Order: sequence, then C-alpha cells, then structure tokens
Amino acid sequence: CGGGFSCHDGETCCPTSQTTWGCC
Repeated sequence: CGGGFSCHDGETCCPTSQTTWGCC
C-alpha cells in the first residue's frame, strides 16, 4: 500500500485505524 506513512520491507499493510491505516 501507499497511504501516507513509511514501513520496513517484509511488513504487511493492515487496517490500524478507521481513517488511517498501518502495518502489521
């Protein structure tokens, strides 16, 4: 995914919030 945050290779994109998302 490519919302509006950064992450490390290997991590998965999952829903963390209602308006914003995050990694797992």
